[PDB]
Amino acid sequence: DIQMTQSPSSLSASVGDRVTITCRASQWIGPELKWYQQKPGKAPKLLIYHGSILQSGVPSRFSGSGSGTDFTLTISSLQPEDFATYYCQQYMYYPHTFGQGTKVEIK
Amino acid sequence: DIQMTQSPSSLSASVGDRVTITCRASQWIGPELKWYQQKPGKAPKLLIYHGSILQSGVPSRFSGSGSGTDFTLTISSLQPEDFATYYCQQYMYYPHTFGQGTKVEIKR
Amino acid sequence: EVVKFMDVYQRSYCHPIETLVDIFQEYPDEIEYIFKPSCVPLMRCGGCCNDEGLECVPTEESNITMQIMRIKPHQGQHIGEMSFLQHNKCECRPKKDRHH
Amino acid sequence: VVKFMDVYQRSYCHPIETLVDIFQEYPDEIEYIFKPSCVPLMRCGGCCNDEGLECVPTEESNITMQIMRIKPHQGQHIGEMSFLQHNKCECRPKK
Repeated sequence: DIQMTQSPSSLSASVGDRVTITCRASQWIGPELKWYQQKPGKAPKLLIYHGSILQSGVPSRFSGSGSGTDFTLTISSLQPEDFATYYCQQYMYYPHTFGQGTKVEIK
Repeated sequence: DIQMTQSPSSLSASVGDRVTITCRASQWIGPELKWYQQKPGKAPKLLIYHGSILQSGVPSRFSGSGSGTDFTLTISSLQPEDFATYYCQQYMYYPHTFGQGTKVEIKR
Repeated sequence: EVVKFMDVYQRSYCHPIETLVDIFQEYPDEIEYIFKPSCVPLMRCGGCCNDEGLECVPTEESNITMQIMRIKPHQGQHIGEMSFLQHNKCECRPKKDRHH
Repeated sequence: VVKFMDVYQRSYCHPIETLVDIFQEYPDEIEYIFKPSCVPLMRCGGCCNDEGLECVPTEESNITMQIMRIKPHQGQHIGEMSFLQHNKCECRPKK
């Protein structure tokens, strides 16, 4: 099993701020990592797949990067709707392991 | 014009012997070299082209090697009908140019 | 020995690779000349993205110039400079086709 | 500018690293999805610059690679698969 280590655990930011979230994989997973947005009592929404490719209908201020063991999700200019918990998932090896998640909070 | 330096001018050999003819191009011509056999009263007969590829119907005792500037024709075992003059020709650049030829003679 | 899985993946994953391209393909209009060589070595996007919805494509291009012999058969030839398209960077982008 | 001579030499019939889809080399097994979907193999490439000649392999061998075999939903596993590569190539006449 691959261990996904996500940081930070939680963070507080203001509207308009740039936000950066990281995942490390315990061993090489190539580019095959997804990022999900999960709001309380709802379905997780797929934001990015293959490391840096936006799912359709996701705003451009979302972006991803990385290949191998180290990945990053950046939100360039934060919006009130973007306050949520964000999860990374790897899909190189079965089972598809997740990161602990990061809670993006209002200041 | 590309100059082809054939050598030697003339050989004496006995039936069964191994014969080795060389041809040097003044400039690089890749593998685009033909060897011809020339006998009295006939048109020259294509033995080898593209450096090393035998023409259809040519005995396997004839071989050709080399690429670029230095080439070789070999006859592994000379037969009576092989005594003749042999020529190289480059066909990389027009005009296609010939060696001065090697005359392969019977030993007396 | 045996090529480990991680290496097979990385070496095949999309990137620019030396590819042998036929000149008549890159210049299908030219009718009189014949080219020697008939084909040229060009860095081009190749490999797999490992996703049916993604395809590999060039994001950075350039040009390179090569000397190509241009031959009018049975008449003559000259060595002419000819430029060919290259691919400097490749990325896996989503296809244009409707989702299956 | 690349010199004609080097162009010719570099594009002349020879073994070149080539990226081959696995489904070409194994079209009988549609049950599995492969990953990666394509592998790097030495195969004959280039031109002979003679209308009546063609580049063809004259020495072959097998190479073995770890590939992930994916049954759509049930699961996946990395096993060994062997592929044909070309060790030496030659311009030979077409017929």
